[PDB]
Amino acid sequence: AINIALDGPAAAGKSTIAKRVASELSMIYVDTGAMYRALTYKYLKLNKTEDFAKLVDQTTLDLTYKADKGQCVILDNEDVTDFLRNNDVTQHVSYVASKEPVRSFAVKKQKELAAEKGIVMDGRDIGTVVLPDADLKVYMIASVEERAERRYKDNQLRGIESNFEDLKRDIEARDQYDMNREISPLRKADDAVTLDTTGKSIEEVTDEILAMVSQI
Ligand SMILES: Nc1ccn([C@@H]2O[C@H](COP(=O)(O)O)[C@@H](O)[C@H]2O)c(=O)n1
Repeated sequence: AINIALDGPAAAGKSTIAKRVASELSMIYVDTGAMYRALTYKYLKLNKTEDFAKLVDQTTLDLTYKADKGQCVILDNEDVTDFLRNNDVTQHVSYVASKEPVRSFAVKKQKELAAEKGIVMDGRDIGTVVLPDADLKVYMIASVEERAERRYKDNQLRGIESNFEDLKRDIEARDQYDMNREISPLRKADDAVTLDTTGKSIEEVTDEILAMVSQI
């Protein structure tokens, strides 16, 4: 029974890696970003309301998992899993995630999900705020250019055309906003281990994290 915190900037690979690791350790992967994006989706639907307390009050949000253990986001009884990226949500999520009522709502749900351990949770404030007692806290990093290029490649693959410069600029802007916001900004926990993903296979990084897991 262990919990693994995986924090890092945008397009750092986190979700990918978190899936593999969870798989190999027969654990469940929780993508917290999906939660903030779902709430941002609701925000857009509500004409970008500034009343986040009310938004959260009048919203139900559950994370569920399929056969392949893939995470599904159920917002107000609708599966919005496939509408949280490569669209306007990405451009507004940092702003919405900076709001107190939003973070309080999401964090409480995230802790409930990890109460019985067995969770590999990725995000920005997992090792610092959500799972301060996680058995392993990893802080994934890579250069903006590295991350931009990897996102670009992925996109071209997935059948999504994207402009490299825009991708890099948006990634930089999101990371900057997330690192400077007043509440639970993205930052390395004192007991976290830095892990550079640059020039490393999706497998290599998974192996490294597993290596650390075996030590505890
Ligand atoms: N644990 C988390 C996960 C995501 N977030 C917010 O959600 C956004 C989307 O994160 P992902 O790109 O990881 O999907 C981040 O840029 C950040 O603003 C957060 O503030 N804390």
